[PDB]
Amino acid sequence: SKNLFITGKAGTGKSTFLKYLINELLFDAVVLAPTGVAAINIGGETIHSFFNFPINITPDKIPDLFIYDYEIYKYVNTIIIDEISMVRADLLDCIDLFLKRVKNPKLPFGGTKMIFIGDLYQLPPMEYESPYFFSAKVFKEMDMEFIEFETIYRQSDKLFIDILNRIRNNTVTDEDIKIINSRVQDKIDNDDGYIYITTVNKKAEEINNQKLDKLKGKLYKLNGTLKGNFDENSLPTPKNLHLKIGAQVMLLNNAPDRMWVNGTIGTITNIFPDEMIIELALENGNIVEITPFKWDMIKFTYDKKEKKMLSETIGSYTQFPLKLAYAITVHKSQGKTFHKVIIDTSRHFFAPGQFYVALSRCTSLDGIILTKKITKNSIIL
Ligand SMILES: [Mg+2]
Repeated sequence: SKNLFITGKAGTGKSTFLKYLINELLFDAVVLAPTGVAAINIGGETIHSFFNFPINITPDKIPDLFIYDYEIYKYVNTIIIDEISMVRADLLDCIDLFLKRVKNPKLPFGGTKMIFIGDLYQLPPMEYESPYFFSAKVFKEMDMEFIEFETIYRQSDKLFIDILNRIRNNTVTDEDIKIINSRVQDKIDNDDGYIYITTVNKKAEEINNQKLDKLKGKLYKLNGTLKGNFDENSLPTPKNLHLKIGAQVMLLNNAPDRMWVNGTIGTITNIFPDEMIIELALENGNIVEITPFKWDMIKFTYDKKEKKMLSETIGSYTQFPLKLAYAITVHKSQGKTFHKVIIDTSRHFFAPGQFYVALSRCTSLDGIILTKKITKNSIIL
């Protein structure tokens, strides 16, 4: 029974379709994701919580890993892992190794049927050949179906989408190494409307708190409420939300009236905390009214009464779906596009391919700025 890899985009569809899947059709399946935020966005459990993995988990640490509940996995026969590109090679082998301990040890993933959901950009054809998931030892042991389901479109408006797919296979050409330098500015208009892309959370938090500190409006300090058991390492936005008028922010939910999507940029025009309203102006002019938003933290549990897997809500987090959007790391911007992005090379290191993902996060390459030149062998993925 083959497993499945599919290439699906983080739309509202995916999230609710997965709920229908594992509630109305499948009763022996769960939905995992690599980080906490990624897990709450789609209503799943993080891989680490589902397996009670310590934070520094590694394949050799597995044989002697303590197991809280040997029984839950006996009832789990299909595992869906979303945002598969954010899973490390060694982590996927830990999952395989783990399943083999609790489930049938002679088969890959203990015999569990595995479904992987990734992005159009991250795709495949004793020591690891790369940190990316397709370099897991367990890919050797098994065969998969490949569905490029959401391949009928992409996340860029311009015609030279081709350039992204041209440096994919190291075929980045001299003829098209320029224009790629044409975007090398010297940043005369600092910075309005551009989000900086970085590699280190430290320096992204530094640029964010730079811009906020200079804005001369009063400082507002919005406090979200945590109920029950909610991991404070998976807050989509800080519990101490610091904001001012004029702040350049990002939206962290998908509007139901399709007025915005996770990643949309805006500017705060008013803050009214007694009424629990933040007003912001979008890029296309429209002013919106943002009220707080409740995220649910799930833990899968087997209901012995009904003989099906249930998503049991173990906590909640209520805060305004916003965070400072002057800067973000390449990792924390996984499902977002943006329109005005700054990729500084002078600061921030971008190993070729970390640099590619960066480029993969601007609607158009006209809304891009760089610092230094770009050669043909510095794009050798
Ligand atoms: Mg099933």
